[PDB]
Amino acid sequence: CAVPLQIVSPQSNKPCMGIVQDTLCGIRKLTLRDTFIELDQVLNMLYWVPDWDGVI
Amino acid sequence: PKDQRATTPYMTKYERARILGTRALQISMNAPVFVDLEGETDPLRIAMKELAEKKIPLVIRRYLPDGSFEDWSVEELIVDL
Amino acid sequence: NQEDSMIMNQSSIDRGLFRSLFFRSYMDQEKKYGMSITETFEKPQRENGIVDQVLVTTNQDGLKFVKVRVRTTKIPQIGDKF
Amino acid sequence: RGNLMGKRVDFSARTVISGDPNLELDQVGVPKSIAKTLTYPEVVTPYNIDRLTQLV
Amino acid sequence: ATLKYICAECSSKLSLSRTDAVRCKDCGHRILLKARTKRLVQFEAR
Amino acid sequence: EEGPQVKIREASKDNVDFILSNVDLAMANSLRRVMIAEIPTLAIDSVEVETNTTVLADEFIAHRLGLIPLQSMDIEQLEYSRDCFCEDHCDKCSVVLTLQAFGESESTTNVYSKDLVIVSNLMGRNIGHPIIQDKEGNGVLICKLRKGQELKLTCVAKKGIAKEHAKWGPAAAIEFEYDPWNKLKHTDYWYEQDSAKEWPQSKNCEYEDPPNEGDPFDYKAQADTFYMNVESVGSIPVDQVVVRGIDTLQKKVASILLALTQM
Amino acid sequence: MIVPVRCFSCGKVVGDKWESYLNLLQEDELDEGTALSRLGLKRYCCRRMILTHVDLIEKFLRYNP
Amino acid sequence: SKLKIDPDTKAPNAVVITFEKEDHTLGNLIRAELLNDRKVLFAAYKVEHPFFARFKLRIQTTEGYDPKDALKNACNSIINKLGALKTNFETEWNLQTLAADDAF
Ligand SMILES: [Zn+2]
Ligand SMILES: [Zn+2]
Ligand SMILES: [Zn+2]
Repeated sequence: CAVPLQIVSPQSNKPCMGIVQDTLCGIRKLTLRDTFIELDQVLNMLYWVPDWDGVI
Repeated sequence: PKDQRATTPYMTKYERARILGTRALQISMNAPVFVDLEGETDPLRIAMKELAEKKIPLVIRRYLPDGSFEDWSVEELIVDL
Repeated sequence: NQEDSMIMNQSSIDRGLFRSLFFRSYMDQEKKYGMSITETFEKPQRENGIVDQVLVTTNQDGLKFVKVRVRTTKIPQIGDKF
Repeated sequence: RGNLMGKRVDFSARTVISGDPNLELDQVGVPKSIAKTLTYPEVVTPYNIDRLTQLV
Repeated sequence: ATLKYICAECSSKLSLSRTDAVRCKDCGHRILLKARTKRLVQFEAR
Repeated sequence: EEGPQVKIREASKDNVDFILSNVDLAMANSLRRVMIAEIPTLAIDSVEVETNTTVLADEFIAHRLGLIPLQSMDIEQLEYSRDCFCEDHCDKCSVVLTLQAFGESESTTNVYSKDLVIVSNLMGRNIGHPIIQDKEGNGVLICKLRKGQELKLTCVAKKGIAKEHAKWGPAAAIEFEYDPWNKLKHTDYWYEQDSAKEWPQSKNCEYEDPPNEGDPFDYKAQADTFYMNVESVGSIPVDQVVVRGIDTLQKKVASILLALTQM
Repeated sequence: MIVPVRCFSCGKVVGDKWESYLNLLQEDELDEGTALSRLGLKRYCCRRMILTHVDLIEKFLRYNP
Repeated sequence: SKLKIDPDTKAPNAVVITFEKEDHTLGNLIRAELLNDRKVLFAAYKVEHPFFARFKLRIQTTEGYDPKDALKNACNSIINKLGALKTNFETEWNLQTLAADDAF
């Protein structure tokens, strides 16, 4: 019953979970072609990634 | 009927769960420890490590529709889950 | 505020926003008929709020009755509906 | 149907839910009052008596 | 007896006890209003 | 000095409007946050009720009394109750006043702040006085009373910080604005046809030369200039508010430095 | 009930303009906007706190007790 | 107990500092100050969870330059900037108040 073990539900061969609500909207703007991030901003964002390896 | 057992040689997810839980129960009951204690105060993690090293002394009796059964040692089985 | 949930200015709450009194009333009867039935509430020997009003009266039958109204202060909490 | 196929149980809690982006999928925030109400009869063993001793 | 009651429909006090019925001596009503406790009440303004 | 430069545009008793330059963004934002949050001041905290024959409920009156502004010049001369070694409260750490009245005439009586009476010893410290900005000096309207009523109570006020709770809020509004012309392109103005006409000009826009369409984007520019306007609640003079906020921020930084030295 | 002591968002005190506000409404027969402007309520976040208030205590006090 | 300092393991000359009862107000100030030091290789912060005033700051610097010393220098710079700000603002307030003595 652990969450990850049901990421892919055998109901329709589709992962039931996904990104929804604001998080989904944010992705489109972020990865958009017209998006650019300034240095100061990046360092803060990088530190949010818990699995960041420490490489710029 | 240990010869020509028609069941798979791999170990089942349900079997994984029950074996792990039972071994954890024994660990909690001051049962014999079979590997080194590496700070894993969690008994369930101890059982996980034991299964990783095939140090669990248990055998499973799988049943068939007709009531017949096969006995498989945990060290025989293949763990890929 | 991902789903329908909401962010509310905390300091605004502290300044009075959506503060609410909440009065509740308890009633009890001293006892049943006087036909050899006895009971009362004279401090016998051995939710959250304050006492606002205590009202004591009697029914048309002469049995004493008591009504207690207590009140409290709701302060908006996370999870409430709006 | 009312007592066997289902039944009132214990060691349970019910309340309202909410969102938390800062929380891992496999995680869930539990109200402190509930954590002080539900329990678990953990068994005393050499590897946990110290922590159990403090908890008691 | 004890200042336990106040005569609803009038500022007057009744201060009655057991076996004193509930009639208001000046109003005749059956309505008693418990005399407010003389102890002080603490609130944290917030 | 070589540090941040200041140029006040307007100055009154209620609000101060000025321009801060030669400073980064983080520092200005920190000044705003601090002036809002960590400005130690005085406020009614404990309310004890003797009698209340009024319409309103006790807790209601206590809550309202919590938010009446109070004089706090010498608040620094006052000590927090959480640190004062006295039980419950003491003059060295708290201010005691009372509120007594009762209906006298058939017309309503408006119980105001000016009816609050200072009791405890102020030791001459300019603190505890209710603040009245009213033209008639009547002060805030605590409550109302009918003829056959009575209200008496005792209030104790302690030094506290708005961060802990709003009632200690010393500063109401902080207008804060920079790069009104949007030279830095920190914003993408939403528009139907053209932002140049669909967006109004900020009053501060007249304090810089309007940007030239023919110049390329200055990608090296810093958000240098800043325009701020602080409206005090009257509890403290506005300049004193700015000074206290600056001091509190510097003191937090100094505390971090002291903790580093102890480390 | 009665005038709240402080504006919920601004924090600007408003529990002192009630009397002069009613005066300007009746004594000077001005509109709400002009009166509020005279009081210095230059933000709608604070103008609201008076403009929308409903004074009930006047009616509670009608009761004799 | 208010502060905790520990060494990072994913890179050298990198440290992680936990500040208790602290938040953006000073954290972003400190980060902005840090990123103006040439010897600093990396500097950022985050807030783990709004419910707690726990502030996490990671900083990596060049060899032979202790990140703790860089933090000390940043603090000193911030203190001096605040002092200069206060002095200038006090003088400006006096000069403008000379006019405000008549207009309050
Ligand atoms: Zn009566
Ligand atoms: Zn004291
Ligand atoms: Zn407002």
